[PDB]
Amino acid sequence: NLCPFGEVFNATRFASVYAWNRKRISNCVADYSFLYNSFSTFKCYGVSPTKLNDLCFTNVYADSFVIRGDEVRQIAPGQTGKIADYNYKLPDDFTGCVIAWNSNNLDSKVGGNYNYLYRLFRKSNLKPFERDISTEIYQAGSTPCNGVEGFNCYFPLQSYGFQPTNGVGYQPYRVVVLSFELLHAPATVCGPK
Amino acid sequence: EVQLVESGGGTVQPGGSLRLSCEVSGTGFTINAMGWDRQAPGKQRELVATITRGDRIHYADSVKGRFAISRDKDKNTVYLEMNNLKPEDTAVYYCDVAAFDSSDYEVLDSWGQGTQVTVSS
Amino acid sequence: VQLVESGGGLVQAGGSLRLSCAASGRAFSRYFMGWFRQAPGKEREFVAGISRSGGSTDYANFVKGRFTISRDNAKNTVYLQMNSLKPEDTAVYYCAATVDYSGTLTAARGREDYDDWGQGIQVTVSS
Ligand SMILES: *[C@@H]1O[C@H](CO)[C@@H](O[C@@H]2O[C@H](CO)[C@@H](O)[C@H](O)[C@H]2NC(C)=O)[C@H](O)[C@H]1NC(C)=O
Ligand SMILES: [Cl-]
Ligand SMILES: [Cl-]
Ligand SMILES: [Cl-]
Ligand SMILES: [Cl-]
Ligand SMILES: [Cl-]
Repeated sequence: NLCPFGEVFNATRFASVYAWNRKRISNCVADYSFLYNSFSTFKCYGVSPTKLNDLCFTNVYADSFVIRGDEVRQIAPGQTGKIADYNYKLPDDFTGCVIAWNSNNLDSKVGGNYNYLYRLFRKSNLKPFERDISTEIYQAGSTPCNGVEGFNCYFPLQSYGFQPTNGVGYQPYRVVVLSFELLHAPATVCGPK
Repeated sequence: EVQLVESGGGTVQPGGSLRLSCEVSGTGFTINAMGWDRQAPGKQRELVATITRGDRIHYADSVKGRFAISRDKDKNTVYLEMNNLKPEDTAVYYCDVAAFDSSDYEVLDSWGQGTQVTVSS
Repeated sequence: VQLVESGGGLVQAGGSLRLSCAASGRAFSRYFMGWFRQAPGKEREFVAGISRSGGSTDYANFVKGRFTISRDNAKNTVYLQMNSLKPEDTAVYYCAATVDYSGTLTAARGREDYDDWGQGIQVTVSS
């Protein structure tokens, strides 16, 4: 019956962005009221959020993860940067909403929370909604790395290390990306209407 | 969440040493980090030491040089060697694992149940 | 880019007021524009938003049809017409701008979604 957005937004644990989680939302009635009551980011693309309770979609996805505050702006169509290019990429024609909030109180700890990782290097940009969880050594220079770290040869994931005294641009933010897809197929995820 | 087993802990004389172990069992998940935090009776939870993907070791300042964390070479267990212990090290120590289901990226992170360490004469 | 607000002031409950916010520069048709309010003892909160062409508007739940956001790109100005004002609406009102890089931004409500702010104008609705 009611779509389980609470399992996504109020999950006690969130994914590392390089291993970002997707929840598919389907065969359910979607109450979007919680969006209008809190969030530090709430941007939508191609859809008016106050209309969602009167709209139907064929697929709805909720993608979630943790990044730094000053990276939230990269979660938008058209953006570039290590997160948009190497970790989580939206398509140019994204239709949906990007929601984030400061999670310093849960995701940082004294001495540092290193549990959250991101991909610092990649040979090419991700395609939209691509996920890369590989751990090959990254060749930054002319010399082949032969699988071994060294000058110009780097392990590709890095830990954020969130400390509660970080400046707010470096604190952890939880992000949910809602995709509303209107496809050539019956639109069976509707609001109450 | 992943299933953890902690061992070690208990009472030790000041200046003595203890070894804690934290094993994550089972399959089907990918590990992002394994480490130890601690929480003293009043204070908030803090890092002690953790090992993240790529064998990167991170220590809290209050233990660097006295504690050593290491990864077992044949199973997913990490060890905390605590040397030269002092009364202020008395705390509940928690195994802290971040991991995700390797097929559907469900977040499986877990705190252990906590193990008391008491440093007193 | 500098944003400068005008209008506002004191009004009797049930009355109306218009705020405006004029932007410097030549990039104004690129901007999604928002209005925010900051009332005594609360953080800044979203009121209304408008897409760069004026094709899409967006209102906080407390607007209840009472306010209209509009823009005139040829005067670099966004407006907030506020009707049927309540004392609950007393607050410092801010203008804000964010660049619609993808050309598809239809809402922006977070404090951290905007990079340029107007100076704030006090609006006071008396009982
Ligand atoms: C996540 O949890 C919060 C807290 O329980 C939910 O917010 C509450 O929702 C109820 C009913 O919608 C309201 O009566 C409360 O006033 C809300 N509290 C707060 C602090 O906002 C929220 O709905 C949950 N999120 C989702 C997506 O279900
Ligand atoms: Cl719409
Ligand atoms: Cl590649
Ligand atoms: Cl900062
Ligand atoms: Cl309205
Ligand atoms: Cl216009």
